[PDB]
Amino acid sequence: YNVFPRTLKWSKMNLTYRIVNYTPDMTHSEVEKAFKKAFKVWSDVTPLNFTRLHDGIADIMISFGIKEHGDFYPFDGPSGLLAHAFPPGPNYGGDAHFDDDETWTSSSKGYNLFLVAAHEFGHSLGLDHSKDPGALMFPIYTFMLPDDDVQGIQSLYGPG
Amino acid sequence: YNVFPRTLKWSKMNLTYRIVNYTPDMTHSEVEKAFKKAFKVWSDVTPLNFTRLHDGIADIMISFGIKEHGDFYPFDGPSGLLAHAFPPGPNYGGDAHFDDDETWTSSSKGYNLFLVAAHEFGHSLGLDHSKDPGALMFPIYTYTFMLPDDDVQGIQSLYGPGDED
Ligand SMILES: CNC(=O)[C@@H](NC(=O)c1ccc(-c2ccc(NC(=O)c3cc4ccccc4o3)cc2)o1)C1CCCCC1
Ligand SMILES: [Ca+2]
Ligand SMILES: [Ca+2]
Ligand SMILES: [Ca+2]
Ligand SMILES: [Ca+2]
Ligand SMILES: [Ca+2]
Ligand SMILES: [Ca+2]
Ligand SMILES: [Zn+2]
Ligand SMILES: [Zn+2]
Ligand SMILES: [Zn+2]
Ligand SMILES: [Zn+2]
Repeated sequence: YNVFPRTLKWSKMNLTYRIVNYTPDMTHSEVEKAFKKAFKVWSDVTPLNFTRLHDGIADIMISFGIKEHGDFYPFDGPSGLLAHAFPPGPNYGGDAHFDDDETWTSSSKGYNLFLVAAHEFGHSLGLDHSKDPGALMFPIYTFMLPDDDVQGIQSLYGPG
Repeated sequence: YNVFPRTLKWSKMNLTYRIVNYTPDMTHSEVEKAFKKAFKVWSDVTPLNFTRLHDGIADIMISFGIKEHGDFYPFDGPSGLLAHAFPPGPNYGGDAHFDDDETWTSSSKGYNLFLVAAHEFGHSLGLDHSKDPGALMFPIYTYTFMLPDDDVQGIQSLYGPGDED
């Protein structure tokens, strides 16, 4: 028999990401900085490293989109699903999509992009949802990575 | 804190299924009996329970369709691909699609909906294809039922035996 193995985690410690498109809600600069920040969250506590490609195929393809945007996990206008990301793996694995019918903001007026991104980037790293309300990976939107997550990611990749 | 499951599988033992529409070939009753039986193949050897919803959103949506029907895998007219289903996961995860350009039957002539369904639902639960030419999860259709042991050992690695009697 065969089942569908899951890529529990990335093989390599060096990962590439590409920001394909941009929300109208923040400067390009602010966006790039929000993601660099969201990757630092997990690079700080693991051997993991993130470098950004400007073209071509990357391990973590980041995009913004609305409704149906090419994977049949369609978004839903404003409110509700803020974003989503695929677990570690080839092809689609690791990719992060952000519902561009939400208002992304580099602060509090809307959903802070960096916060949501850092959350999503755990899903890209193999992290599942947490039930600890203090955990970044808690499903509900609300910087120091909480021990709950530090333990979760380290359990996979180890410390730095 | 939580980490992703080693393999694709359902997080809960209680799963829901909905027959979204029906094929013209067989009656509503034949279609529901074939699917109920198809599900029982798998619940009989695991702790899984399958409940049917008449409307709404189930873990496993079942529908019949032709050519392009709402995903990346269009059907192709008669013969060729008979059907397919997606592995466990959100949205269309676990959903099974049957090509309505085929002839579906509860007998031998045509394609036996029960047998194809049994195989497809295997997919819905996280089984891929076997290499054993006598495994239910063998990719190629053959008419004949006792669930082969490669399939049993396959599903139990995923969800355990349930009650072993
Ligand atoms: C005509 N077109 C096809 O067949 C294409 N098939 C499909 O799309 C497809 C979907 C599901 C099946 C299928 C295959 C085997 C069985 N189980 C059994 O037939 C079975 C019955 C049985 C009874 C006792 C023990 C073991 C058993 O196994 C049940 C269903 O086939 C396929 C062809 C091959 C390449 C890809 C495209
Ligand atoms: Ca939304
Ligand atoms: Ca990718
Ligand atoms: Ca907007
Ligand atoms: Ca066909
Ligand atoms: Ca589904
Ligand atoms: Ca038909
Ligand atoms: Zn998407
Ligand atoms: Zn999440
Ligand atoms: Zn389909
Ligand atoms: Zn198959």
